[PDB]
Amino acid sequence: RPEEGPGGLPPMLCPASLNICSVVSLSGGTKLLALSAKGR
Amino acid sequence: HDIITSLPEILGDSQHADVGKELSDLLIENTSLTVPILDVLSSLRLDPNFLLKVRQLVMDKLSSIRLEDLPVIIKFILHSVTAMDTLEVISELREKLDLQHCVSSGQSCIILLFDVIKSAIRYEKTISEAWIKAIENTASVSEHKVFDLVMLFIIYSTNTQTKKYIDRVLRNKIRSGCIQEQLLQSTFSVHYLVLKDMCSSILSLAQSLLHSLDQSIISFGSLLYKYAFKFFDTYCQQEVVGALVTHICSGNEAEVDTALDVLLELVVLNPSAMMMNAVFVKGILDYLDNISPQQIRKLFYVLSTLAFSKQNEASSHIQDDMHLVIRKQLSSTVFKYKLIGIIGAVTMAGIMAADEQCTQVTSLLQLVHSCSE
Amino acid sequence: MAVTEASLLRQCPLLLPQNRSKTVYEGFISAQGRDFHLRIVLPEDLQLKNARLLCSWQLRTILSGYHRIVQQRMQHSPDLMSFMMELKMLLEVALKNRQELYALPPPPQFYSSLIEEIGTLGWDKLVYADTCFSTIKLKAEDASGREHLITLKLKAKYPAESPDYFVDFPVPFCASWTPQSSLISIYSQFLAAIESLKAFWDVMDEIDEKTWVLEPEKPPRSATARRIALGNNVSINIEVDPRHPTMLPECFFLGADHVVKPLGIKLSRNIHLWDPENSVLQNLKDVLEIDFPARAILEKSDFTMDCGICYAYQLDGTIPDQVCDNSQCGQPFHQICLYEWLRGLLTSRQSFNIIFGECPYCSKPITLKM
Amino acid sequence: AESLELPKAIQDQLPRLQQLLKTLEEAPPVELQLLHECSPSQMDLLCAQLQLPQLSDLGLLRLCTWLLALSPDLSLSNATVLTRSLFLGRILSLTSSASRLLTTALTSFCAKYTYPVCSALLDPVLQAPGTGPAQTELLCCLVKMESLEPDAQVLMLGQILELPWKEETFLVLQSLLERQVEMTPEKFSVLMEKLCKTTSMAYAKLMLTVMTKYQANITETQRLGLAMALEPNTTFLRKSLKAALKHLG
Amino acid sequence: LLKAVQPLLKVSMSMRDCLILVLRKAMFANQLDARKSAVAGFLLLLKNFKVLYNSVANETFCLEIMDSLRRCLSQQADVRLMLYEGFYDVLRRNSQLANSVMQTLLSQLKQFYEPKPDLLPPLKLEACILTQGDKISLQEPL
Ligand SMILES: [Zn+2]
Ligand SMILES: [Zn+2]
Repeated sequence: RPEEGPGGLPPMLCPASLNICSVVSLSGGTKLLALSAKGR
Repeated sequence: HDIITSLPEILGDSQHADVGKELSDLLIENTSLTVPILDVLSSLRLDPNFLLKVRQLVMDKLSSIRLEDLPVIIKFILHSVTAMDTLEVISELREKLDLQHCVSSGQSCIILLFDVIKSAIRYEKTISEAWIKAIENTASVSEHKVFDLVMLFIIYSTNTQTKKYIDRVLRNKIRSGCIQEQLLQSTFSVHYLVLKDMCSSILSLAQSLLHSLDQSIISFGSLLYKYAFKFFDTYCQQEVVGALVTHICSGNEAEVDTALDVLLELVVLNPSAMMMNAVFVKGILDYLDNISPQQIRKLFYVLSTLAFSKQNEASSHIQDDMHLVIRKQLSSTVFKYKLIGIIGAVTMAGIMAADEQCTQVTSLLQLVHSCSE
Repeated sequence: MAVTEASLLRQCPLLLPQNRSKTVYEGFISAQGRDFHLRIVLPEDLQLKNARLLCSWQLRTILSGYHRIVQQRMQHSPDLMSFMMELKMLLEVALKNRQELYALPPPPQFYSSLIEEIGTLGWDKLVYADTCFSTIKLKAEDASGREHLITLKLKAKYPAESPDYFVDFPVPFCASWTPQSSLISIYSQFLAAIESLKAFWDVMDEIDEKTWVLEPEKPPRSATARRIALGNNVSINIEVDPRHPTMLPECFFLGADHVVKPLGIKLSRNIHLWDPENSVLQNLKDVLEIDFPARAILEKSDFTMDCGICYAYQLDGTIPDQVCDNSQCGQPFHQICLYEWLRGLLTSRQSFNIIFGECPYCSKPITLKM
Repeated sequence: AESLELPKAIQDQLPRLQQLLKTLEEAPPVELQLLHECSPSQMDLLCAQLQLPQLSDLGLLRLCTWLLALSPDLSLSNATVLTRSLFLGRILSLTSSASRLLTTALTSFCAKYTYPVCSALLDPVLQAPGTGPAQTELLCCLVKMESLEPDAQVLMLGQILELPWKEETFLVLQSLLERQVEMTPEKFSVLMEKLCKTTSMAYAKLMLTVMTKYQANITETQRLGLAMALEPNTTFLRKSLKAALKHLG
Repeated sequence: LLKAVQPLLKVSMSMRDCLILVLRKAMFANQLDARKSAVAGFLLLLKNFKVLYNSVANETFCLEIMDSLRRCLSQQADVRLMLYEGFYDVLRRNSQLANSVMQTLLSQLKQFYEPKPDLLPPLKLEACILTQGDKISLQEPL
């Protein structure tokens, strides 16, 4: 933004990723590593 | 609201009284429709007798009107005065109004009110003289309300034939133990927005109050000067200090002392504001022929306490001039001067010590010691 | 009812006593169309100093903070019926504070009717709609060919209550909302207000076109004030009435007292020649009998236009406006800088709202009116 | 006679409360926080010993001002006791319109404690015998407060419906119905039922308002009920009522 | 006064519409001088200005003034007299209301003029003069 009244949320138009994890760059955007449910 | 105001074009010159009656019957019924009714009824054709009844009929319900309208009603009340009824209606009004209940919302409407009064008394003389009698004649009750001061001030501010009369009344009031702090306190705390406009009058008063005896009078004048300097603007502040300077210098003992106490009050209250008008305060020192050593002690206290504010070493001017006058008094055979120089110097020294300061104090005191030896 | 046998039913219908001895009550409590789980175990007797009260976790999160009051109220409150009434009131207060938290829009009535109505307007109109679909913004065109926006904010219930209308233009916009009315109705009202105020736009556009407008830089549509620059280092500021734009505006002159005087004199003597059929500029030109510069060079003409004390432009909204009454200095200042300066100096003396002093640069008599 | 005891702390702090209250007639004190210590019965005993009904109007407003500043809200029942003690006697004593200070005090207090004030004062004043314009003007002002939220307006409507219906009830009901307050069909049905059961203009105005602003809710039975209650010709504005009725058909 | 202050009323329209309330109300006030001066001011408004905002409401607002004056045409001698002397000056500026004036005159004239030839007193001079118990005064200076 006390914190949040309603939960507003957009998609990122990526597919069903299970097991997300984030490495925070701050260099130059944020870069995550996913494993797609199809096994990619 | 619409149809009522349209009434007088419609009706002929015959069936008025019963409408007036019926409308008066509505008026006791409903307070919301005071203004438009009164508007209409001033416009229709009525017997004088009915008017007077409606006057009393509105005035009993005067507390009840929601604030916004209260102004316009009094307009009515105060166009609708003869020479002869003046004092009863005025006394009633003076009684019935409050200024206590009402209070941007409250203040604006009050300001308009006082405008309306100002207008009224400007444009018709008799209201003024009667009105003061309606405070003077109600000397009895200690319980006088915010209103009475404000109104006396106002009338002093306007038509000036009355000033002497107001002054006499205000003295008789003060000695009599009516008029006192807590009144003036609440006066200047609540109605500043009114009074700010009318500084000049306050001081043309305050000068007249101190010149007399009777410490309660003089203390009242003190409170005038204090709040005057506290709550108004710069120009007023300047006029305050200038007046105080005048009081000191020209002076007699009581007046002087009080004035000095006031000076102390002004500096301890708001030194920052006092600092830029320190200049006129300094020029007193050109006049010391009149002042007694006690007074001198307070005087140097004030001046030095003002001087060693840390930011106005730019104007260390006063410091140098005080060093000068110290030097000249100490350098005298006459004990009458010797004591003055001594006291001034020591007192100054105490003030600056809240190491150039140390050099000053040492040189000062060593010189004083040598002279007094 | 009076007695706590039927009154309790009527005031808390969904608390059903489980046990024969009315000692275990269980069920729901109602508040603003929402039923909350609740279980209220009493002792063997009817005393609330000690009683059990368990909740749904929903109720705990909603009774966050007020934990102290209910514990307190259990001890202070005489009866169970009254305890329930009082508890309901507090839960009402708590949800009324958390309306940022519990807000929803119905899918049936709402989304469809809104899509119908925006189609009813026309899709040339709509410019912006928020992902929560609360805010929308619409566009309209003047006959003069100017774009004016209107923001609407919509609740869960659009057609029931008024939607929050935000509009730029400077007169207060009044929208007669009915439950029968819709966006087209208020839109027609919006165009009507536009076409009424049409003259004001036309006036302000002619000024912003043919003059060096100064300090509403990139003015909004709300803005009624226009500080026009004219000649050099002197300006006229102008306030205009929206209802009567062509009518004379309140105007006066900043700059050099020796330079300003012939403008005020000439205005005063010729002001009767003002005529409200022409434009503001076309009237001013033959009234003040002078021309304006049209962008002489408005970013840098040839003057260090900074304060010459603070050496900045834009101190806290304020512009360099107070100048010297001298041909050789002509140095602008700010009100604040020049005030603080003159209030220091020993030479300066203050009348009522005026201070007289020496210009910092040239040491010539300069006046400041607060 | 009930032999109720004030709380130990209350009996002990009673002169402390009385001094400050006396001072008030010439930021809330810590003394007011003790009000949360009282049961409603204890509140009843305490208010009487404090002589809250004897404060001047100015003192009353100041005290109300203090109560609105009081940390957490008063429970419903204690607030009810305070409301009745403060205003009931004053309202019943009114002959001329309530003073500006009185109206302001009452309306300013109402805004926070809407349900307790309305339920405590609404019923006994209207049910008091010889109730007149001086009383009804305040009730009209109450129902007109912008701060009377729609749901609070609904509650007030529910409370008014339980009173016996006379001209004074018609005036206050009309004033409240003027704000276009929503109603469930069940509550609307109750309103219409009481409505349909006549010689006064006030009743006519009430009937006309319901017939005009809530037309969307009016069933055929309700329309006929309105028609029957309007039948006599003594009522004012018969023709306009007839027109509205025909418009509902 | 009003003539003196008039260049204000030329410029500033809020002043005009604030004055109009006072004039209209003083029109009915019970004092006699009230209407005389209210009349005067009305004439000063129509004399010096066309517009008193679309130039359709200008005309209708002028007509509203003139309609109130039409009532004033039925009063005592002074009011009518003042109206008359005013009407020339209103014409000599404000030609646009010519017609609305002149019919207004002729009507009132045609009350006291008889349109048949071969009736030798073509004016009813008694009808001009009202008598209320031996007090006898002119109304309508022909
Ligand atoms: Zn600057
Ligand atoms: Zn210079």
